[PDB]
Amino acid sequence: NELIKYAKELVRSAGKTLKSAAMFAKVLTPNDDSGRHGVLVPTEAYSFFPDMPISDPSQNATSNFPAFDSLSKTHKTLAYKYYERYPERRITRMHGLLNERNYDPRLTIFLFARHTDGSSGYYFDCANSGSGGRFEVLFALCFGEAISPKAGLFVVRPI
DNA sequence: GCCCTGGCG
DNA sequence: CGCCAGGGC
Repeated sequence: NELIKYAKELVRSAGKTLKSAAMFAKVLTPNDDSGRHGVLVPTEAYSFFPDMPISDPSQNATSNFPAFDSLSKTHKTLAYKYYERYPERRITRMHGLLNERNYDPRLTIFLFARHTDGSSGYYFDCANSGSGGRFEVLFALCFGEAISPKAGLFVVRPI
């Protein structure tokens, strides 16, 4: 299974071994980027991310969460933003690869894994369609070979 | 780098 | 909702 091999490889790159995992993968829309606009989180994907209490829906809120950045192979802190005026939620502080706009389509993959040692954690990977890019291979693993990539398209599902 | 807030169909 | 947009520091 090419998706399971990928997920296991991503966890092992952080020095853990995968017990189980969930994935949220999103083909970005042109407005999305690393954080000036962030990656907009579809409502159906809120439950994939950590609980962020919104104590007052009339006020902005913000949470951090740790995530292993696959491109840099280092642990990072992402920001999970609630902006009340829309209302909507964004991820920001992602890898700067996402800022380059001339190589669409772009993909983000988030993986939440339970580890065999009883720990758990988030993982992030991303890609575009430029020369040497990884969009096609990653899109095929997350979504299959039969469906068309489409800006905004996303999947949330167990591994 | 990441903040925040204007807007649209 | 899903998405477009842009100035501040």
